[PDB]
This record gives sequence, structure tokens and C-alpha cells, in this order.
Amino acid sequence: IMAMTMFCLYKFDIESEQYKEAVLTMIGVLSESSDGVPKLTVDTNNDLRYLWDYVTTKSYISALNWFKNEFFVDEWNIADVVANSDNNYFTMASERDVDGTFKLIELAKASKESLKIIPLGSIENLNYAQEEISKSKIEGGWILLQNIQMSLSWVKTYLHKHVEETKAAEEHEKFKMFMTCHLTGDKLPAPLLQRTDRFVYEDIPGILDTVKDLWGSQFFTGKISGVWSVYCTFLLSWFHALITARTRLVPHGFSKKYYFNDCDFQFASVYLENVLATNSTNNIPWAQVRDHIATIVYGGKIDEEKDLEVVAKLCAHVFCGSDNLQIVPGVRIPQPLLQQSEEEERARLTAILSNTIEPADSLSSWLQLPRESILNYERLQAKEVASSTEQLLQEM
Amino acid sequence: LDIQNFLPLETSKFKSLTSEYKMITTRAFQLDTTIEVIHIPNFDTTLKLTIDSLKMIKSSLSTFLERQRRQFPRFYFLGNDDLLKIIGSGKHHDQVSKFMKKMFGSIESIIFLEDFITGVRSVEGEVLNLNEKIELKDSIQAQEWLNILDTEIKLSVFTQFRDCLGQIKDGTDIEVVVSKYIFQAILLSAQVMWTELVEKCLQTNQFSKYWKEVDMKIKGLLDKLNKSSDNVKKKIEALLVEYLHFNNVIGQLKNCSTKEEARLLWAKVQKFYQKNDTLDDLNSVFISQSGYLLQYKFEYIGIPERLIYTPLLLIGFATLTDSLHQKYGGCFFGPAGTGKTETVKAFGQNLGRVVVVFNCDDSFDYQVLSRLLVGITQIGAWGCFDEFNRLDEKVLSAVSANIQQIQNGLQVGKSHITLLEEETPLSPHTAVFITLNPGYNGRSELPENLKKSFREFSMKSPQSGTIAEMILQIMGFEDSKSLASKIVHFLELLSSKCSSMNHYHFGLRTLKGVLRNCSPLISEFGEGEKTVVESLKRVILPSLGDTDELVFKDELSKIFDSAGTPLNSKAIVQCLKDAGQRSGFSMSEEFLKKCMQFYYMQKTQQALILVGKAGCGKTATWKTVIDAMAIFDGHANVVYVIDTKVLTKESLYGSMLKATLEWRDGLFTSILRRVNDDITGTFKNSRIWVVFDSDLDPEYVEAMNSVLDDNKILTLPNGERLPIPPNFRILFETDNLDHTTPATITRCGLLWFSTDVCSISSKIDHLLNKSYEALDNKLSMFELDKLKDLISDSFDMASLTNIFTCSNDLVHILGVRTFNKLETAVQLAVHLISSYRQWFQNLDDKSLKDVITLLIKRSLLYALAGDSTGESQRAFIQTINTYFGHDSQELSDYSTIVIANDKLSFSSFCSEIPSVSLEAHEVMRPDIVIPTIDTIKHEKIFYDLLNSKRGIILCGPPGSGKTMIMNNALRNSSLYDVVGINFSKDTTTEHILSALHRHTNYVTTSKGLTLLPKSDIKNLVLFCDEINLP
Ligand SMILES: Nc1ncnc2c1ncn2[C@@H]1O[C@H](COP(=O)(O)OP(=O)(O)NP(=O)(O)O)[C@@H](O)[C@H]1O
Ligand SMILES: Nc1ncnc2c1ncn2[C@@H]1O[C@H](COP(=O)(O)OP(=O)(O)OP(=O)(O)O)[C@@H](O)[C@H]1O
Ligand SMILES: [Mg+2]
Repeated sequence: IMAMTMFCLYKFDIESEQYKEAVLTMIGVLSESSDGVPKLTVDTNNDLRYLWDYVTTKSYISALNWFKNEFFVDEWNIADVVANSDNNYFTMASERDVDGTFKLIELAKASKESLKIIPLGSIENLNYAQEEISKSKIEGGWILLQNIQMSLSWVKTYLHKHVEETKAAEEHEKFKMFMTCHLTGDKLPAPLLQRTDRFVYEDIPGILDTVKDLWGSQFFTGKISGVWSVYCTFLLSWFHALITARTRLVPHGFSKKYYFNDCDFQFASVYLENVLATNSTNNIPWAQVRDHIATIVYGGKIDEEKDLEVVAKLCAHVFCGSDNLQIVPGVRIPQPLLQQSEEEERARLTAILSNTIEPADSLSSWLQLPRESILNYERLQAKEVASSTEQLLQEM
Repeated sequence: LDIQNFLPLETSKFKSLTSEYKMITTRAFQLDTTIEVIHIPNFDTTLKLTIDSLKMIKSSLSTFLERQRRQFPRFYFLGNDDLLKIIGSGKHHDQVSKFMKKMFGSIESIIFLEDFITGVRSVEGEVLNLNEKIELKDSIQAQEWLNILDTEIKLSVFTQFRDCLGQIKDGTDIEVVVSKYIFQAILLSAQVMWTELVEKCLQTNQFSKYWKEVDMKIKGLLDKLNKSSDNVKKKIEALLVEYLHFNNVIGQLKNCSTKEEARLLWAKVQKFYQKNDTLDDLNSVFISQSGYLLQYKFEYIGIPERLIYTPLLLIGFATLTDSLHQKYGGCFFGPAGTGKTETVKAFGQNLGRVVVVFNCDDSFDYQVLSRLLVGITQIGAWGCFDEFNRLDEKVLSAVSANIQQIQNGLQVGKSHITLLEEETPLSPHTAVFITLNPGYNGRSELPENLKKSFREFSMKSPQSGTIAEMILQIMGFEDSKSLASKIVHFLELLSSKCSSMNHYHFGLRTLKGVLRNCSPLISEFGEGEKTVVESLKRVILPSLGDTDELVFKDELSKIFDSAGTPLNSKAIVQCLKDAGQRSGFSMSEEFLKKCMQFYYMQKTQQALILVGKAGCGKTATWKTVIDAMAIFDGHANVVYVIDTKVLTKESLYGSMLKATLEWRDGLFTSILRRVNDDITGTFKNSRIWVVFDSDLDPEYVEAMNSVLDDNKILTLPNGERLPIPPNFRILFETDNLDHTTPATITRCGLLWFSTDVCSISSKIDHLLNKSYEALDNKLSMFELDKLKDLISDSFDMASLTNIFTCSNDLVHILGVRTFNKLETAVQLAVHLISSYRQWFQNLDDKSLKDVITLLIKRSLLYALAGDSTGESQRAFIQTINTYFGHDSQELSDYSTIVIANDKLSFSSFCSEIPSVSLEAHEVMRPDIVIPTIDTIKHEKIFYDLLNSKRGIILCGPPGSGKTMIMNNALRNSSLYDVVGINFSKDTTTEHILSALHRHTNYVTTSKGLTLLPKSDIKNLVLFCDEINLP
């Protein structure tokens, strides 16, 4: 939105009047204001001639980024920002789909080390927290305050005053304090917020990459279950990575934005350990695995009938399978072999991940929804940017 | 004495300070100057030392009570004042039973043989007897004796469970067991044997053999109920809820495609197993569902009203157990009336727990909840936050933080958790439940911290079919399965086939109502579809409007056909026709219909709604039916017609007065106390009807929703519930419904009047005869007989028909429909004719007709065109003349009939006017009119209507002289006297009264009881100016 606007803020003063209506007649097409053809002069304008080519090719996201690139700026990475930045405080908000907590781990590791994750949970966490805050600034280690918004009542009383008082934090050793927000969620105090630097972690992983990150931790659990279970836990890693993938794209996809957690996987995996612990390892237990996963574990949140069916139809495909599943077009997952090694099967199922390459068309090929839907969604987020820009210009 | 007995060091130190302060005050008062007090020795020193010691006593009591509370953690539920009464009342012992209702929730009072406790009784009425009767002595603490009781009461439930369980296993009839075992116990025994008999039945597939078997127990229990004592009547009914669930599941199982299909269905259900293995018997029962098991704790529940089993219900029970298994809090969000707390309560009962419900933000103290939370974490109970969402942000934060401690304490299993700045221990049997009603914003949220501590679920209304089938089963089924499917399809079908109309509701509440209406109807006919079909048209139809009135008939007979003929066909009808003949009314297709629809509804429904256009016939329908019932039954009726919105909620329901909080009756509650409190006369044999004629709104119905409920009792704002008899029927007549909630509709019976009950002619017919009656009291029968003959021959319906049709083809200021104009005509016509009665004695028969026809043509004009432009009047005048006989006396704009001062004469002349002569000083005078062609014209008509006694609304532009014409016509005459009230945007109904009080004199004449006539003998006129201002 700021790209398209800022581009119009410069170019309307600088370029021709013939330019102004041409680009606005284009922003009108991306929006639902109008559909028209801009003013053409041979080799009169070429940058502009290139943009309408994006808009006429029905290609939305490309045309939206055009305004960013036309600025010819190197678009700064969290680390770049942090290094340039001249403050000991940062608050990075993000949508509930992700958390930059693990980006901050690799950010600290690659330069200046000193990483300390501090959950704000109960009284003990806040109480331990305030101790580790005052001491890390003397010491100069980096500190993180995970998901402050929840523990907020405390912020306005202790942290609001504490961070304001700490103009001795300027005096204190190289140290940087980080806080994680959620955009959709309770409002942080504006005074504290304006004082501290702000970032938005907009960084979304692919299906395969989330699968590999889900299945990645799973080896640290140890061993209390059968070999066969690791297959079910693998299945779930794919399943979870497929509903989360579907969460962003709405309306086409899910009716509403719904948020699925590490808690949702956990309550699903716990039911899986439980079904194998109670049954024979005959494969057929699969029937009520689906109903419980699709209606209590994951359908708990879901309220609309429309979406409850989507969870179910996903369970139909992810869970019920005999010999061959074919989660995605590229990848077939075969049922545990007679060799029956649990160490081997982890390594086999890890290898199935390492063999596959996530295609160009993932959102339509992998997530069972049509390609036509994806473009419809691309169109809608275009319309939203295009509108809000027009609206901004007319307001001033 | 008892409190100072328990605390010796505390009362010895209190009384020592009481001495000092007694001398300090009396010394300081006699000084006689407050300021003089600073000169007094050791006053700041004395009081600072005294307050320190008074604070040491309060603190010491606080340490005593908390040490008392920790010993018996039920006392956490009680609080200080109640707690002290218990320690004080120890001598008595029996006086603690009051407070048990609170600290248990299940029981109401305790049973003694004085020295020994024989058992307890529940709030439901159920009698539980203990195994060992607990012995009581003088030197015993409440803490010690009660703690034994809690133990024994749970043990006593295990006893009554094993005793019973064993019996049924030895093939005993369930009707036998009922009589001897408490419900809680028989329920669990049923569940465990059911479960075991169906568990085996999965392997064998002997389902049919067990099904009929169970079905027989159902029928057996049903017929037992009908002839049973009210107490045990609750117990059988409560068991029925459960038995029906049993059979339903088995039947579902008999049906399954495969064994895997059956083992899926069985996984989803709550399966109640027992350990025939182990010791610690109170831990011997456990429950399975979706793989998860749950230990039945043995708490007494009494006999609570048991929630009917739905698939949706089990799912809720399933999510609750899924949360609990992983040490997470249960939480469901969703619309109010989705019974989220009922579920949490029920899910507790099913596992032998009485869940504590915190009704949150119903002016609820944080201090009390903080105590309750400590109590719950000690006692290991389940607590449910009933609509958690509605808490104020400081409270919400404080509470939400506390709750996290508990849920975090359980998840980790921390032995002691700290909350409310103290180290208190945590039972792991503890759980917190949150119900989240939605806001105006959307479906509510848990605070962030609670999101990773709870599991949220979306409650949804039950797909109705399942609930319907059961309800049909309970009544006396015939074929319950067919009915339930058919009924729902029909209701579903009406919804997609009928017009989307405001007040139409075809959801379950509606079918539960059809089914509720059904019970008496079954008594009439059968436990058959036919009884269903009649109940459908008894409820569905009286609220339908003509287009949808056939959609109902079309699809009802399409989906199920029952019968040819109706009973109570002659009987009521002749009692209805004889009522209207007497009332003046005409028995029309429609009038009969809406009279019948109503008659049959009062029978079932106690709250009735009548919706229609103003002048539908609603007051006439109900007034006519009610009248017909006193002919057919022989029962008197006593009607109270109350304008709902004239009075305030305070004037009507009961107002409590802000400072002295003094309770005074009101209007609605006070007329019930004649019936309830002191039925001194004949009320038992009488029928009481309280009618609300005015527009109905939420605020007013909400304050009496309890009478509309299954309750049939009135809840005071403070300090009572008053029960309502079956005689006492509440009616509601109104013009629209837009304001009311669908909830309010569906508790009552609704009668939508699609069109006016009666024919235009039929209205006039009645109106005439109504007017004649008034005149019999002031006109001789010879005069009257001749004058009513005249009216019949002068105006025939055929002529007027076109005239009333042409009325519409005209601009009408201050719009009022043609039908409602009719009374304005008839009253005028009859009065103008009764005016010239003496000149009808001797006048020519041809000439007489001309006087009649003219007056009727006049009266008819003003009543249809009087509110018209008069440019339009003049237009209408030719229209009237047109449709009346051509030769008959024509109407002119200024047309009038005249007679001589000193000799009887007869001629028709118009527009003869006085001239006014007035001096210079007289020029402006607040009562001065320069008579015009139009002054006389208006003053004449205006005065004529008052002689009719019909109220007059004068509409027009400012300064047009509506006020002048009105005032001058009346400041002149002896008959009437004027009082002017000027209305503004916000004028009160007292303003009307206050203004009247100067010119009105109340007299208690036995003829009308209290009367408010005018302070002098001759008539009064209130002039209400700017009536469309308030
Ligand atoms: N026949 C008449 N002769 C002399 N003056 C008249 C006559 N009719 C009306 N007027 C004048 O018109 C004015 C009428 O005002 P008034 O009757 O007080 O208000 P209104 O027309 O009745 N409207 P409202 O009282 O607000 O419903 C007076 O001030 C008279 O001076
Ligand atoms: N069968 C009939 N024959 C003749 N006139 C009738 C008949 N039924 C009703 N009426 C006329 O309709 C009127 C009935 O008044 P009623 O109080 O019922 O109107 P309403 O619809 O209740 O108005 P509101 O909604 O303001 O209460 C009577 O004045 C009567 O003249
Ligand atoms: Mg009426």
C-alpha cells in the first residue's frame, strides 16, 4: 500500500499529466473502480508500458511488487535493521501463523551471540523475568520477552516504567532487548511502542519446509511408542502442515481465518499414542482416528459447517490409506515395512522429505483446492492494496 | 456467648479497649466543643494504640476462620458471616442444615435422630440415608463432625450403588430397584450393567434380543410413572432420560453396516466401567470415551433434571474429557441458549460431581470468587464460569491471572500453587470451565494467557430430529421414529416454502412447543400422528398469514394425512354464536376462525399474543371467546385490561424505592394477590385474564419472563416469587412485533390476524345497533322504533360500497384507514337524525327522507373526506351524490337544513352569517373571531362531533385557526367547558392529570366505584394542543 502510494506521491508531481491518468487508470483496473486501457505513446513511456503488461496478463502479485521495485531500494532484513538501529529495545509483531522467536535465535547466533529466551507465563515467569532483565543489561546479553501481550497487565506497571527509566540502558553494555507482539490482539501502550523500534515478521514457510520443521523436533521425544507410531506422527506432521497452509488463503480455502497451534498437533499426537496403546497394530483402527481428529482436536475451534467439512475431507485423505497414500501429487508414503526397525523408519520417512521438491503451483497442486481459486485470491489482495492507496491520496 | 466462649483471649482484649473508649467518648462529648478535643490529654496516643489493638483482634479472628476453613474446605464456600453462625449455632447443630444447601449444592437440609445423623435430603426432595449414623456430642466441633459426614455421604452412595448394581445383575425388575435406591445410585448401576450387556453384545451381535428387552424396561417405567408419588415421579423421569439413551445407542448399533462401524459408534459414547480387581472402592468406578478414561468420584448429586441425550451432547462430553485428559481446561464459546453450562453441569453429574457455577458479573464480588477458587483447589471440585466474557476489565485481568495459576498448577502438577498471595495446596482432581457467550462484536475470546491453558469448543443448536424422537417416545410413542422425521421435514419445508416473515420461527423451540401442546391433545385422541397433525395446526397455523396459510395446508397433507373430522365442532360454536349475538357482532368466516384458533389455544397456552392491524377485531375476538366460555363451562371470567406502556416498569411490576428500600406492590403484581394471597370470594371457580392492550417491548416482558417460563411464578426485583394459578391467563393484543425477541414469542401462543375479522357492512350493522342502545336510555321506544326504521331505508350497502372505495382515491391528511373511519360516520349519522326527532313527528314522508338522506350524505362526507383538502371534499361531494340516488337531496359545499325560531317550519338554506361590531380596544382579544363562511362551517361540524361524543383531532398548518374554531365554538356554549393542555417534545402523563385536577372532582359513587367527573355538573373538554409532539 505504501509502495503504490509513495510512487504516486512522487510521480504525479514529476511526470506528465498523460502519465498520471494512465497509472491511475491502471490502479483503477487492479481495484474494481474501473477497467480501462491507459494512454500509449510509442517509446514515450517504457516502465509504464511494462506495468500494464503485468495487469493485462491477469498477474496480480507481480504488478503489486512493481511499485516496490521502482523505488530501487535494498529492502532491509531484520538483522540489517537491528545493526543500523541505534536503540536497546525492539518490539516485533507478527500474525499468529508464525513467530519470529526462532528467527531471533539465528539472528543472534550469526552475530553477537548472547541469546536469552524468556517466556512471560505465570507469576514465576514475570518474577524471574524482571530479575533477568536488570541483570542482562549490566552483563550485555541479548534478551527476548516472548509473547508479552498476554502478560500485559504487568507491562503498563513494571515494563512501561522500567524501559522509560532505563536511559541508563544507554549507559549499559551493548545489550538489546526484544519483545514479540501479535497484530491481531491486545493493543500495546502507544507511549512504550513509539519509544521502541518496530518490525513485522512477515516471513511464511512453504508446506514442505513446515513439514520438515514439524518432523524435525519429533526425534527429541525419545521412545515410548511402537515403530508404527512414528508413521502416524509423520502423517500428522504432513496433516498439520496442510491445514496451516490452507489457513492463509481465505475466503477461498477456509471461510474464516482460523489458527492452529503446536497445541493442536500435541492433542492430536496424544490421541494417536493413545489409539495405538489401546489397539492391535492391525491398520484398520483408522475410522475413529479421523472423527476424533476432524471434530474435537481440529474441529473444536471450527464453528461454520462449511469449514468443518474441509477438515473432514482432509482427514479422509491424510489418514485413511492402504499401502499407498500419495499425500501430495509428488510424494507417496508407504505403510511401515515388515523389517520393523523404528530407527530405520524415522530415517526412511526423513528421506522421503529430502527426495521431494515443492512445486511452483504448491497451493493448488498440494492443497486439494483449484488453481482458479488461487488467482481469485491473488486478485482480491490486489484490490485491497489498490483501493486503500486511492483512498489515501483522495484524503489529502 | 458462644463466640466469646471460643475466643477467650480475643474477647478479654476487646472488652478492655471497650472500657477505655467508653471513657474517652463521654469525656470528650461533655467538653461540648469538637475543637476543645485537641486540648484533651493522650487522645492521638490513646486512639492510635486502640486502633492497633482492634486491628490485632480482627486479624486474629481472620487467622481462626482460615484455620477453620482449611480443616473443612467446604467452609471456603460459606464465607465469614455464615461461618460464624455455624460455630455459634453448634449448641443447636440442627441450625447448620440451612448452610449445607450452599456448601454442597446438592442437599437442602440434614436429618437427625438428634444424637445421631440418620442422613440428608437433597434440594430436589430425595432422601439419602447414611450407612453409619454419625454420633454427636457437646464437645465436638462443626469442623470435626461435618468432615465425617462428607466422607460417609460418598461412601453411602457407593454402598447404594454396589447394593443395587449386584441386584440387577441378579435379574431384578428395574421397577423394584427404583423404590429402594436413591437415583444417583440406580443411575450408575444402570450405566454399568447397560455398558456390560452391550459390551458383550458387540461380540455376539445379539442386539435385537437386548433391544426389545430394554424397550420393555422403558415402557415398564413409563406406566409406573403415571401412578407414582411425586417424589419418585422425578426419579423415574430422570431415569427415563437415560434408558432412552441406552436403547437409542443399541438400536444404532443393531443398524451398523459392519463391526468396525459399530466399534466407531461405541468409541464415541460414554462407557461406564468398574474395577472388579482392586481396593479404595470410591475409586473403583471409571468411565471410557474416545480412548480416555475418567474416574467417577462419588459425590452426591441428588436427582437433577437430566439433560436429554443428543449426539451433540456426547460430542461436548467428548471434548470436555479430551481437554481434561491432558490436564487442560474445558471451554465452550457460542450463542446464549446453547446450554454450555448445562453441559458442564451434566458432564460433571455423569461422573459424580456437583460442578460449582460462578455466574460472572451478575454484580458478583471478586472477594467472594477469590475465596471460592481457593475452596475449589482444596476440595478438588469443578468450577464453571457461566458467561465469563461479561467481567469488568480490572476483575477479568485479576481472575484470568488466578485461573492460569490453577490450570498451570495442574498441567505441571505443582503440589502447592500460589494464588491470592498465599501458599495453598492444589488437588489434582480440580478443573476450571469457561463458557463464552458472544459479544455485540462477535464470538467471545479467552484472554491470551488462557489460550494455551484451555481448549475452546463451538457449541451449536442440536439438529432437532434427535430431540423430537425422544420426546415422542416419552409421551407414549406409537411410532416415534416416523413422527420425528416427518415433523422436522415439514417444519424444515415450511421454512424453505413460506415467505420470510418477521415472527415466523420453525426451529426446534417451535417443535418442542408442538410437542408440549401435544400432551393434553393425546388425552383427547391418540398417541398417534393424528395428534401431532392437530397440534401442528394448533400452533403453526394461528400465526400464519393467508399466503402461507395454504403452504401449511399443502405441505402438511403432502407429508402426512391423518383425519377427516373434528370433535368440539357443534359445542363451542353455538356457545360462540350466542356470545356474539349478545355482543352485537357478526359470525364471519374469518371471525369464527380466529375465535376458534384462540379458543383451542387458551386450553394449552397460558400466555397468548394477538397481533393485527389497528381495528382487526382482536379485542372483539378474545372478548367474544372469553364470553363463550362462561356459557359452555359455567366458569366466570375476571378481566384486567392494562395498557402496558402507559405505566412504568415500576408502576406495573413493582418499584422498590431508592433509599428506604421499601417494597410497594405496583399494578400487575397487586391484581395477582387478590387471586393468590387472599382468594376471599370465588376465584377458584373463576377465570382470571390479565390483558396488555399496549405495544409490548423487551424491557417489560423481561421483568416477567418467569411467568412465561415453565416456572409459572413471578420473580420480584427483590424479595419474592409469586406463583400463578391455571386460571390466571396473560393475553397480549398489539399492532406490531418488531420489538420482541423470538424467545418471547415461542414461550407464548401467537394469533396473527391476517385481515379484519368482519365485513364493512357487518361493522356498520353492529355499530348502528350499538348506537341505538345509548339512545334507548334517552329516547322513547316509539321515537326510537321509527328512527331506526328510517336509517335502514335511507342507506343501503350497495351505494356506500363505491363511496368507501372512492375514499381511497383521495389525499388523506393524518392518514387513517377506511375501516376505522366507519364509527365516525355512524355515530354522527345517528346523532344528526336523533337531533331532528321532533320534526319527524309531523313532517311529510317524502320530505322526511330528504332530511335523512342529506344528513347521511353529510355525515358520510366528513367521516371519509373530513381530513381531506376540501378542494378534495368538494370533489368527494359530487362523488357521494353520484352513487346515491340522483333525485335524492344533493350535497353542496355549504349545504345546511334550517328551521324557524317561533314556528315549526322546513326548508334547506345555506351560508347566512352574522357580522361583528367591535371597538378599538376590543381589537386584540385572546377570544375574538370575525365569523366567516368557513368559521360557521367548521364550528358547526366540530360541535356536531362532540354531540356524538367521538373525539376530534384537528390537523392543519400553524395559524390556520384549529385552536380558534375549537375555542370559540365552546367558550360560547353552556354544555361544554374547556381546559387547555399544550404538549411539548417530552410531556408526561401526570401533566394531563395535574391540569385536570384543578377542574376535576373525584367522587366515590357505588355506580362506578371511583369516578373522575368534572368539578362542576356540565361537560368538560380537554384541549390537547400539539398532540404529535411528545
Ligand atoms: N376567522 C378569523 N378571524 C380573525 N382572525 C383569524 C380567523 N381565523 C384565524 N385568524 C388568525 O389566525 C391565527 C390563528 O392562530 P391559532 O388558532 O392560535 O393557531 P392554529 O391555527 O389553531 N394552529 P395550532 O394551535 O398550533 O394547532 C390568529 O392569530 C388569528 O389572528
Ligand atoms: N363481526 C363484527 N361485526 C361488526 N363489527 C365488528 C365485528 N368485529 C369487529 N367489529 C368492529 O371492529 C371493532 C373492534 O375493535 P378492536 O378493539 O377489536 O380493534 P383492535 O384491532 O383490537 O384495535 P387495537 O389493535 O387498537 O386494539 C369494533 O369497534 C367493531 O365495530
Ligand atoms: Mg382494541
